[PDB]
Amino acid sequence: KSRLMGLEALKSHIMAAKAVANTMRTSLGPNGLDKMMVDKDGDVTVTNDGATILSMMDVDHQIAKLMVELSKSQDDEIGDGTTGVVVLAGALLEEAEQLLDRGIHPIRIADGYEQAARVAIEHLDKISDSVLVDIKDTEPLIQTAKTTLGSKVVNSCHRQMAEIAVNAVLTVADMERRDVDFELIKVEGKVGGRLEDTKLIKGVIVDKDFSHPQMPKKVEDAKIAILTCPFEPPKPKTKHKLDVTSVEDYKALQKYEKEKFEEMIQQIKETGANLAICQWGFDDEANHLLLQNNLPAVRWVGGPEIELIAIATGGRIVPRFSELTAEKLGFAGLVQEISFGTTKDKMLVIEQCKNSRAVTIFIRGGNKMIIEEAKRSLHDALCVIRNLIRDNRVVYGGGAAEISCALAVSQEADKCPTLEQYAMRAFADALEVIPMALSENSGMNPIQTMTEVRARQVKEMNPALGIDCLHKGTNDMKQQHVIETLIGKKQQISLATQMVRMILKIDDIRKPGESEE
Amino acid sequence: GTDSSQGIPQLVSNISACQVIAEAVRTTLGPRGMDKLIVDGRGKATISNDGATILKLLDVVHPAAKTLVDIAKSQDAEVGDGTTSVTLLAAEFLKQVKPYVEEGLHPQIIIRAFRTATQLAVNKIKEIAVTVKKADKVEQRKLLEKCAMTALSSKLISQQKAFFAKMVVDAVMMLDDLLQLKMIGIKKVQGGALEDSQLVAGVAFKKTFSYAGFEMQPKKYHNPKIALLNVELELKAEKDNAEIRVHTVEDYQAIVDAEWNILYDKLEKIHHSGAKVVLSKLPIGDVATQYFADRDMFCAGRVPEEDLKRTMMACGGSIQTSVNALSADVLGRCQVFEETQIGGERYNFFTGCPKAKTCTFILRGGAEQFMEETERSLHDAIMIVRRAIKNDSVVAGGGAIEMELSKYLRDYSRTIPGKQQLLIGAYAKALEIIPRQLCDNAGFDATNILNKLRARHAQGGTWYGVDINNEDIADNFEAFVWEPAMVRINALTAASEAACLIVSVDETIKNPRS
Amino acid sequence: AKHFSGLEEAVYRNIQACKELAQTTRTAYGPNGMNKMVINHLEKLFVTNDAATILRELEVQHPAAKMIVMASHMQEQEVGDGTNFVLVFAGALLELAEELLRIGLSVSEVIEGYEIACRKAHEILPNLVCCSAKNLRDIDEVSSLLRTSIMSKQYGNEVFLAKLIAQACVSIFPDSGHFNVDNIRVCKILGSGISSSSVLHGMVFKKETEGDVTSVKDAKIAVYSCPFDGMITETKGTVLIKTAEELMNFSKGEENLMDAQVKAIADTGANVVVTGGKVADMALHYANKYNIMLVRLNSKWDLRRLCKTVGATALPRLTPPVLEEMGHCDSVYLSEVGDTQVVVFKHEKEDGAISTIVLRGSTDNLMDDIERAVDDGVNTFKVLTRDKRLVPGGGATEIELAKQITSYGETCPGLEQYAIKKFAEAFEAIPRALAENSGVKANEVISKLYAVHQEGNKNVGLDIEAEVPAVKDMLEAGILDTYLGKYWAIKLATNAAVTVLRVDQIIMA
Amino acid sequence: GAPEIELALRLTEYSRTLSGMESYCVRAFADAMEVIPSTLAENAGLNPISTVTELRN
Amino acid sequence: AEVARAQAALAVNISAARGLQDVLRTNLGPKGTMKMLVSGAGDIKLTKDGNVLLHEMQIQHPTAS
Repeated sequence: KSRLMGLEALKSHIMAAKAVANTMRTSLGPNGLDKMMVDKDGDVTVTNDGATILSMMDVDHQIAKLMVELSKSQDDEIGDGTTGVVVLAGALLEEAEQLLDRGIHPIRIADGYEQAARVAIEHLDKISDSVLVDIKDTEPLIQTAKTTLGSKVVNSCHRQMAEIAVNAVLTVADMERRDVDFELIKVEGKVGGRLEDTKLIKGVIVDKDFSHPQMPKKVEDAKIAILTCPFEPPKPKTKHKLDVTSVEDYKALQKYEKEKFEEMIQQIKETGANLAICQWGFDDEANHLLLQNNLPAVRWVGGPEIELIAIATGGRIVPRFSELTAEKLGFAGLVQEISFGTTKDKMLVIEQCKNSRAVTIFIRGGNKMIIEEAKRSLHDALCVIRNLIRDNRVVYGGGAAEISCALAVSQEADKCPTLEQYAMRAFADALEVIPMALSENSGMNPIQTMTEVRARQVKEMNPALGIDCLHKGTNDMKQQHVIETLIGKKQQISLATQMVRMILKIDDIRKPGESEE
Repeated sequence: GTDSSQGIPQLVSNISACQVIAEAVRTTLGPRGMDKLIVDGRGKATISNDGATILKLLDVVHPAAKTLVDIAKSQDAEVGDGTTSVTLLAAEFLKQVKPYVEEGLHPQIIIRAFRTATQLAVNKIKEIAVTVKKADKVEQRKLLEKCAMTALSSKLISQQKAFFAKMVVDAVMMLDDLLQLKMIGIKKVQGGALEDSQLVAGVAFKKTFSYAGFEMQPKKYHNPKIALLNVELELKAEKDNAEIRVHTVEDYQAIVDAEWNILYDKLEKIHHSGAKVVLSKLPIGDVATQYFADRDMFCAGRVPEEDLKRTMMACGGSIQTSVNALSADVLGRCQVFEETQIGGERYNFFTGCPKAKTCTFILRGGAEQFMEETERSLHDAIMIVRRAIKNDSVVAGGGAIEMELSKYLRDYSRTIPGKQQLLIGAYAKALEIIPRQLCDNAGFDATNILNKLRARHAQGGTWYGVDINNEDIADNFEAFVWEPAMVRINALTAASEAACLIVSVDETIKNPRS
Repeated sequence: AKHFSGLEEAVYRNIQACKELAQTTRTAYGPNGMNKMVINHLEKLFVTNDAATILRELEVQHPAAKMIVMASHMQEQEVGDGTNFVLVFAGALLELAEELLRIGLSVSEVIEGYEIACRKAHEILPNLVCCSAKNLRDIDEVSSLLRTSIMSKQYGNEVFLAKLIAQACVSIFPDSGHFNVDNIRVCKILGSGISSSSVLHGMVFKKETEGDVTSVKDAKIAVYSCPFDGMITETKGTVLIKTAEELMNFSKGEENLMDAQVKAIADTGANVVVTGGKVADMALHYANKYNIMLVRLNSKWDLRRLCKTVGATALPRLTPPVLEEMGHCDSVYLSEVGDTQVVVFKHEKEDGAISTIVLRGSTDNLMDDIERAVDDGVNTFKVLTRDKRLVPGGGATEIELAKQITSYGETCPGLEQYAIKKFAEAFEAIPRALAENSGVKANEVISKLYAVHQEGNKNVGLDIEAEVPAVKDMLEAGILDTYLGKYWAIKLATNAAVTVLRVDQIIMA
Repeated sequence: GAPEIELALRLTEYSRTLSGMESYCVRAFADAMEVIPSTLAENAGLNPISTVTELRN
Repeated sequence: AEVARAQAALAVNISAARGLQDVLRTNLGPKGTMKMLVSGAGDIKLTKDGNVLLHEMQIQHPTAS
């Protein structure tokens, strides 16, 4: 394979990282244009989501993989900003081209963009740095859960999607701890529901329901029998697995497990837990007994879920039918199958008003991508919300900060006598793609559209007013409720400039060609 | 058949083979010294600023490329630093004798004369060399912070070196007596903040496995008896493939509840081994952790062997072949165990490791792709801070002496010649190309800067040098840009013979052909 | 081989042989060589200034070169230097007659001119024989005596090797006066320096050496290629993998199996049980518990090495050794040999005839270079045992014959007249093979050597004093050839070239 | 060329001052200037790109 | 099939006869040389014996019969 260096490896790096940004900047914002993306699997995926694009994107040019990475970083913490850091990369990338074309050295270029990004993220700090509690944040959360859920296509008619998030990070993680638990928040979703169907569950909803509703559909508080024991074949790891074809062993077996499962179920009734959750759950033969025992109990359970039933409920663990004791009883506030008005949607909420260690934010919708649309809605909404519920620090978007950032950077670039005086000012240049593509996403001529914000920032010198992000005709950011976590732009910037900077620091490419995986 | 070739066509191809390779490391090695993403396999994409690694990564299609690897790699094992430059110097003469080889003019003394030339420097290198240890403070761990500061500053963050340089000293202290990456072994963190690290001088575990409750399962031991276990406990344990027939009758519940129990033994033999903090490279199982969280002895599964080994070297402990732990040294043991989340991730930290010779670092970066460059400052500094420990005699870093030597040497190009002023001149100049590259891979000027140093090398000043960040004339040791003498000494002697070796070779035989 | 024809082999293939043969001496022969990279079908970099090696390291694509390649090898056999000679000298012989062809002088004619001259050479040869030196107990006299041969074939340390190489052959047979074709089997051990290379004797297993020394004094061995991995023909070693219980059970039987094994050898007696085969765990720790010395992973070479010195035979079967199958050494002991710990046997009063020089360095090429050099020293030792005769180093010796050979050609005439004076030219290539290896011209030297005019101390060696060609006294320089080696050198080169001169081109069916 | 190197620098931020779709125009308009003495600087040797960075400042 | 006729039928006969015969004149008498025929064995045979080199390896000819 071959060594590729300098302008060669430069224009190597330049192609996709620039080229990939294009579909994503056409996808930039809600006015960002969708993309039908079809696998070799026969699949079809219509995505204006760059984070989903990058996921959908298997394309070559390892840098084009590194963006699939870089969006996911900002995807969890900041939420939104997955796509912009990508389209900002290609901006400052081509922006970097002509400085080398000028003769500005590859390590001259990157650092001029880099320290100028410091001013940017520093200038970012001037927009709104506020910090409030959850119950106050919900207003700037839902105003942003407008944008987030909405830039995710229909926040519309939902504070149900908005304000369960206000609870989501809140319950799983503190305000001040700022330790990211979207891992503790269970984002659950079900097709056949509605976007108008969205639910917060501080406990765990287990889709498996009572063996029979003829048996009680309400188990009392706790008294959950934690059981890893077969009431159906427990995929047991030891033996050769064969069913019997003869009536002789057909009768000899059917009397066997009617004895044990009943006295198992009675032993469960004996353990004093009137719900039996069984990590190896219920076939019908045990359920007739279970029904005949009149014991409310749970059929097949996912292996880690009965554990997740433990933690999320604070449930004390009864490991196995051999360990049985009446003392340890799993936690459930109320054990019942939940039909939401969507009856095809039936889960058994283990609903913890006492110990809730996994908060299920459960959203619904008509179909797969719909709930997925609503999930990545509910995902990044809360993710942007998580910033704002922790530190509610808001920049108003759509290029209103860009000029604002590009302004200070530009002059301060000239103020720096270093060669990067150009690069730092060249830095402030490529910031303008943010209103630019958005302008053309919103369907406006950016070059004028953006300097509106400039003329605004020339006057305003802050994101408040802006251009249309939603193509609504009121050119605003604050007032258009274009509200972006001030953390995230600092995130988003630092992500772009530094990833590119190493892309700029790496000029030395051993590949069979310009790009590779 | 067999292949062979001789003489200038081979001999120039001999030197043609080499000069191709030294450009891989060319602009590399430094803060503005470039960095190499080298992809030698389809899904295998590798990044190094060091030659030896990519030398190990790249294919060597030439005896030259073969003969080169160790030569640069020779400077690798020494300081941890300097392969790229040795690669530069090896073929740096090869262009100077291309006049001679295209003159066809080669008495072999050309390589033989560069040797005493290699002698006059490595001699002079140690002459001007000065012990930093007994010279600096009475202390010599702020000296190390000086080295740490300077050696945290030559690749990435000088921002955090004000904070980090004192810890680089502290790591080296526990590093020194056993010189290891694992015992400075860093645990990256992110999201709790951006761009910071802190030294933790006991060991740390990035991984662990706990379910069936966690916040209800004890996460800490104020006297951990540390089981360092490679053992595995799965959903059900099996000593048999099969006997009789999933359903039948007596056979159904017979297998299942015992499949439960065969776990309980290993589940027990862990817990009565004095394993309270339990550590198993192979995962603890769920029902195992249902058991383990039932027994309220903290388990761990999916555990790093290094974490297991960092402990066994910090505790004087041992990784264990048996769930039963008879010996507290076959066991690990500390006076502190915690599962604490720095950044939010479950970690198992051991302080109270009786040896505790493994320093761990909990490090945050700026972004995804910005983090690597940060800790290499931490890793480099230690290596060269330790390198400042190992050879206390230390000169100006950043190629300060070469220009002086380049002068000092071709000073003999006035003194030496009946002939070899050429050789002494050509020998003298190739020194400068390494920092000149560092000058030039900074995109900045060297003949400008380096000659200005030389003008004051014409003063007789030697440690006069460049600070690669500022990229301007200076005195590196007064900037305290540092390398011990032996660093400069070997790189020459490494690349010198390399420049000498294949020039004795006009001919290469290949039996396999090609 | 060659369907080819048209008066090719003579005018053509012969010089290509010389081509192949030249520069493999002319820059590889002298006080030193200049490296020749080689990569065999075993792919590694092989630096060889030794004629024999690089020749065999190349594979002959000629019938032409195919013949005289052995004339250079048989020199290493007969001498241990003057092999590069046959490269250059026999290479310098026929290319002369290439003119004679276009001069219009026949083959069978001009051979005679070359034919008679080797005698005249062999007749001149005793003249320039300069004094002589022999003591087979001298390391010092032999050190300078082994110098000339290692010099040509070594760019590595001339003197310290001459101190090491003239040590062992003198040291392994302290008496000498009886010297073996292989009296020294060097134990090549990588690591430390080429100076860490040292002189030991007897046998050495650098191979894994285990058990423990229960006698450093007594060395008794049954040399085996038999695995103690569970290979024995007393009982039936049978490994059962069909069930894990079977695997565990035979390992238990393996303890008593190895109890039928290293017992049975030391039943005949043994200290080291030389194992060319493998040893499994229950067998190893048993023999460790049995406390027999197990040298493990012995390859065929150390076997073939040790098989000769004790008089025992490596057995792939395990049986109690017969008298023939159990070897004894003077002493078997663990010593760092060149400061790396491996077992070192002792054969000196054993009758010896194996010295182990640890060949060292931080690379094989260091251990391989001296490997090229040391045998020349091992070689010239017997060349010393044969004649005490010293004739000075190469490049001084040739000019004296040539001048006479030229005046001989003057007394020769008849159309072989200059064909003799051609033979007179084959001389000057040897100092040229030094001068070219040095980088100056022999015409100058020839001018000088016939300026200074005397013949046999006057030569330029590979030098930095060779900037300007500068003559040194070869006899005096510590560069000491012998009559035989030269008499051997001239012979084969005169032999092989005139007969490949007699060749025709090959007709093929 | 300093008159540029002063003024081009000036007009840029004064172009910036314009805003409008056109504010970009006068910058590149102004930006065009200082490359002139740059060549002239390099016509005298050295490094305008270094210099003109600085003379600008 | 192919018939060679008259002086064409004569030529290659006497042509392959005399020419190959002319190949061999390096030899026959002490003023003759050895002649090298490498057989299929890769063997180097330098010979002044005419009987030898005929059968060993000879360029294909009907005349070689």
